[PDB]
Amino acid sequence: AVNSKYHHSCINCGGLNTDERNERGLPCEVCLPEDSPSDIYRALLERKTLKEYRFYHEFWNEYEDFRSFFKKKFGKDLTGYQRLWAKRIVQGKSFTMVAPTGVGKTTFGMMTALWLARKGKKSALVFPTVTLVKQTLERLQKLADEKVKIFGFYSSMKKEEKEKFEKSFEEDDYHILVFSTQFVSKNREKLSQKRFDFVFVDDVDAVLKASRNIDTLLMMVGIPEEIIRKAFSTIKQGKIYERPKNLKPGILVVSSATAKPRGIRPLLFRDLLNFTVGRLVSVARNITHVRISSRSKEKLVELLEIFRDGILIFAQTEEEGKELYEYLKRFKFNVGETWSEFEKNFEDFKVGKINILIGVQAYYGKLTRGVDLPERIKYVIFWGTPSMRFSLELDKAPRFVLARVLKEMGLIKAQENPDVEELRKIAKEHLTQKEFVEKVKEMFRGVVVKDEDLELIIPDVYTYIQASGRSSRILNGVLVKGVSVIFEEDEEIFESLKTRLLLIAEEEIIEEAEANWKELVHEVEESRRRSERELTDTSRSLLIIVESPTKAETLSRFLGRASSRKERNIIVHEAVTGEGVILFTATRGHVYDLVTKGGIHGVEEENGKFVPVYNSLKRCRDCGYQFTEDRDECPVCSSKNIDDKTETLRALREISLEADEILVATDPDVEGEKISWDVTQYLLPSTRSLRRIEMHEITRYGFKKARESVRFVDFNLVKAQIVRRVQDRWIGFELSGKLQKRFGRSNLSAGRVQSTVLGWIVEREEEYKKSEKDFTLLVLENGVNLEVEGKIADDVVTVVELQEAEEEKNPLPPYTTSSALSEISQKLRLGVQEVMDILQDLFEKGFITFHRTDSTRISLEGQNVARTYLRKIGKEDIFMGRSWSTEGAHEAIRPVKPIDARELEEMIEEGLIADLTKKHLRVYELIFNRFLASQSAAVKVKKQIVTVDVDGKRMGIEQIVEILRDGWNLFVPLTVSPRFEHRTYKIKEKKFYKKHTVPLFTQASIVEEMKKRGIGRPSTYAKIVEVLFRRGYVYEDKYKRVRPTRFGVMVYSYLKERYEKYVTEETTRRLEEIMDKVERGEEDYQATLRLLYEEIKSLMEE
Ligand SMILES: [Zn+2]
Ligand SMILES: [Zn+2]
Repeated sequence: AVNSKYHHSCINCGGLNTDERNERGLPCEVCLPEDSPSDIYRALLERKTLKEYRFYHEFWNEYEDFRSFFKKKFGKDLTGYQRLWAKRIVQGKSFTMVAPTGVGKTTFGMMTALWLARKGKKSALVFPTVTLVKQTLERLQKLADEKVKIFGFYSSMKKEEKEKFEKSFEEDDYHILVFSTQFVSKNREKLSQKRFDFVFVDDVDAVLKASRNIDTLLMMVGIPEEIIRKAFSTIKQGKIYERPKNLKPGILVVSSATAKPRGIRPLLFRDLLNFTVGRLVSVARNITHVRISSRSKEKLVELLEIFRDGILIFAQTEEEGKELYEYLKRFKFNVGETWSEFEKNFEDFKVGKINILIGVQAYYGKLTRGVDLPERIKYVIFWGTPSMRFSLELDKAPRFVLARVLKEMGLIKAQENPDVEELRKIAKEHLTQKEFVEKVKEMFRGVVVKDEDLELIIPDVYTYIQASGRSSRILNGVLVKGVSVIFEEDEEIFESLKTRLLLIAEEEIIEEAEANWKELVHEVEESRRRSERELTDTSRSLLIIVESPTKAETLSRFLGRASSRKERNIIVHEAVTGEGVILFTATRGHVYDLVTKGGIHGVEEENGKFVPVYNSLKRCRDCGYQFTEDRDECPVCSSKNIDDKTETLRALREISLEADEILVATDPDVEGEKISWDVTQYLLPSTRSLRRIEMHEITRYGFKKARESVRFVDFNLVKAQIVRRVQDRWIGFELSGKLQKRFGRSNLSAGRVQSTVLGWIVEREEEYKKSEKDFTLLVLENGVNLEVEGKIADDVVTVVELQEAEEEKNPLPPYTTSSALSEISQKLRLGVQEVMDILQDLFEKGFITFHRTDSTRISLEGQNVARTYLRKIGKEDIFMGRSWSTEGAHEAIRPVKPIDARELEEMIEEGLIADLTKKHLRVYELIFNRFLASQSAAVKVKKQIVTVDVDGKRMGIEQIVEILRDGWNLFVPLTVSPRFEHRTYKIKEKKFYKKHTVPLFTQASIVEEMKKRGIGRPSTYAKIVEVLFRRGYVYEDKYKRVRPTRFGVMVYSYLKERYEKYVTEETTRRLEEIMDKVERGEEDYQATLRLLYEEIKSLMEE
């Protein structure tokens, strides 16, 4: 409802249509001039303009024909997974059945084949075992019509039925063919020549045993052999393959894999049938982790008395597992061991004869491959933390331990490590055995180093997570609860495991006293009882539309990536959640932008109101140029390899049909709200289930609390983005157009704020030059250095006043965008834009809160991030929780996990987390330290105020002399200057120089001045600084000081000469203030466009 135009939005003719009509589902004014038609489909038919709304009307009618067919054959409605699969069947799509076991994947496959048999389409059902072939044929015969022709084949085949199947195979007088997996291998040629409309695979792993079955399956749905080899030639090369546009392949529905999809051949499905064959991911977990500080068998038996059944004890070694087994067998427990008689005691445990099963961490999962038993395992006990250990003896030290020690010492080069035995020679020829251990202790921060036993203990959080997940999974659509108890006595190992679980699984381990056992057991046993009910079905399919690929790639880490569909330009991933299925796809940036030709630089005026016209964005993948106009070739390099957002929008509408509900999860600011509306209004003519999610935190918890505050699109944020965009376009185009006539360069004005900041830099040159005053540095004996005005020839300094007070110095507030850019770029000598890129990187990778923030607010959850870190670090005494601000749409930049940069550094080297460079960790370190200081107690300090006479001038100096109690000292250093006394201090050495009191600008100080003087936004701070560098207006000298170039001075001289009242700071601040009010709904969106046009009208006149 923002009175806009979109150039490819109409759902009927694929052409231009207004924002207002798309929001109401209507096609464009050309297709349907009626504002309120009776039926849109039949209204377009009467006007003889029905073109592509026909596709959606047929899609829904054909889907509901399948739904009626399914409800007539079987007892009841489709499940949430079947609804998604049905809408992909009616579109001819191929996919993996992303769903947990026990949902009815076989039942769907039969109905799909039976439904297509009504239309005359042939299908072929494939099953791993020959028992299932006859079993499926038996169910099919009673579920099929007389006209339906079904023929089977199995190892126990009858003589008369075998020839009937083989004869009808050649005559093509069949509808459904059910045959075994071995059948495909032995009958490779006869199946490849056929073309089936539907292929159902009950078990991929059986089919994927031989690579040649992939070629057979692809040729079974009508993919030519020549295109298969051409696709394999590209995936072997490494890049992705694009299939021919006019290819009509049959449906290939396959089940999820149990084992790993090894090999590069299974990637053929991804490029020809546009779906990924991946194994199911069990990210959906409901576990309460409890830890007991002692490896005591008294509490072990007490826990087993409460649990009573479904316990899976995990010993670390076979020896101590044998010891536990003897103790438990002594207490009349029905306990089974998994080392000698594994099979008998496991199949006893599955039925219910054995209540407690004792396994060994190294080979329980290796033996149990093929049976997960979620209906039996309820409480998982861990006799000791499941950890991998390494010998710290030099002769037995692993390669990764030597890597960090020798790289810190500077002996080994940064590239690939040499032989492990070659690195062992270097360590012996430089380091002693005891020094080798002590270097590990001071560098390896994140693991556990024990000196006496010559052991390096590293908890295996991956193994803990896998063995914990055996107690909680999806049963009958219910994510059942589980309990995981760790009997770890070493606190350092427990703290190491605690932070690794938080990083990977976002789960926490409570202590024995905090756990209420009877409440946990009741939760687990009532959850299993709920699952045992019929429950009917409650699964939905949720689609999350993020804009950044980096965001979607971190969502996949806390959701799973069971499959990946290839949809035009975008990739839509799939995952299994407790609520159903979740899809998530990245938009790859903006979708729409203002055209450059219509009306006033792209904005038209109908009925006196400005209507912005948007055409889809196109990125040239070769030269990077972004353009809006519809072209075949790139306007710069004539390349036809453009990333057209028109296809991205087209894919989103096709996907929107399949999923039940859609949530546009862009960044929680005005920039992300404009993208959210552009997507939302485009999908509204195809789907009414669209809402907005605000993820300030790309995590499980940030995703959860974003959905708790679900809402619709805020048009005030949308209008605010349009006002800023139109101002930059109009001011930029007009001022650049004037500068084009004087200098000849194409793009010379990016807007009003950049010209304001440029004038600051140009006019700072004479401010700094005039401000040169003579100074003299005085070095005092037993005193600090003292800088004072020039020509000091007194040779002595006399103390006149001496005050000693005790302050409690409070810490600095947490980083906002301006604070982060100003301090991090000053400390780590980097441009503000580069710092901004690292900030955006960390936010999208789920390490810090939303970086675009103008508020120091810290949430109660965020305060607990510092408290848990201080409790781990042992300094919980110095925790002073501070909210810092009650106002703010976003809270301050802060680490979302209680993990410091050196701990993150260890995890990256170990391999737990990836994609963080050295500069990522340095920026995160500064963010972590200021945030921890902001939540740390005030440093009780003894201060001194001294009045000192220097050459007859009374100079004041204020200095800290003693720290009475440590606070945020540990995170941000606080220096203590030498104390003064009421004496005469002789001047040791005088240094005469000339220092300018008005300093030159730097990238950090420019950001500081923009915040101070009210111009700029967190979204635009670093961009404004960088554009000046990009267009050659400023440069950085030897000392990293921003100075204006000769070209930049001439350009601003022209601005101050002719158009000063538009560039002046006071007008820029006022308009930035106005646009903030438009975001809050305090100023009128159309009125401020009149305001901008009135100024622009006079800009052309001058
Ligand atoms: Zn139309
Ligand atoms: Zn190009």
